[PDB]
Amino acid sequence: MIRAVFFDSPGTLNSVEGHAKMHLKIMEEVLGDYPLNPKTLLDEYNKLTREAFSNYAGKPYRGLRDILEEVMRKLAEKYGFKYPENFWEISLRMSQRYGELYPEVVEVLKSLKGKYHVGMITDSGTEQAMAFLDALGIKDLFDSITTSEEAGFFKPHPRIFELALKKAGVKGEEAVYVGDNPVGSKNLGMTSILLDRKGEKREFWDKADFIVSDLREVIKIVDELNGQG
Ligand SMILES: *CC(=O)c1ccccc1
Repeated sequence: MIRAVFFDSPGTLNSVEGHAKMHLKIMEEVLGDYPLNPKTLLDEYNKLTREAFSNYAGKPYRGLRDILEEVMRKLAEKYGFKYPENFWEISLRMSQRYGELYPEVVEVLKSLKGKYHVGMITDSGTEQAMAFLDALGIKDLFDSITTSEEAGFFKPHPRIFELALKKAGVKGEEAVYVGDNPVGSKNLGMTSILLDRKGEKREFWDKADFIVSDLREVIKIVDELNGQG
């Protein structure tokens, strides 16, 4: 039976509303008075980060800060502005100010806790993951927190899922994974629930076992899988 529910963090938990304008403001802070359109810088940054994230999926862990600093070094060299030595801190300030959970998250996590193992699985480094959970006040809502840094590899490499299952003491067939962007979990027998809040991730629909738009649907799926629907 299903004894554990794992959440893809931060994707299933943290709102992305307004993030494009937040990232535009980061680029404005990088540039200052430099005569480059911040939207042009943002678009080029997003191209390079897309490339990097595609490259690193399934590969050994590398720190995000190192990756993003490399991207910014390349862009500063390309466009002629001074490399922002504090780019990471500029970005972190933005994420601290505007981090915000989706409105149903806390009650869903509390509804599952104690009845099922409630786990978090993330590609974030461990320090970043813990700081995220603490900033949003939900660290104690998880029974396990499993990172790419601990496993050694980024999703969708199976090691991170194997480690999460071992921490919980459950088999894959006893677990659900709620995912935001599953390029993985099913290699280990886990049941996959894709969270698609806007009904826009059709490239992931067909491999998912279930698709939901709101995490309150997760409870109802787990109940059904356990014969209590
Ligand atoms: C990217 C960005 O500005 C952000 C990310 C997470 C939380 C808040 C803001």
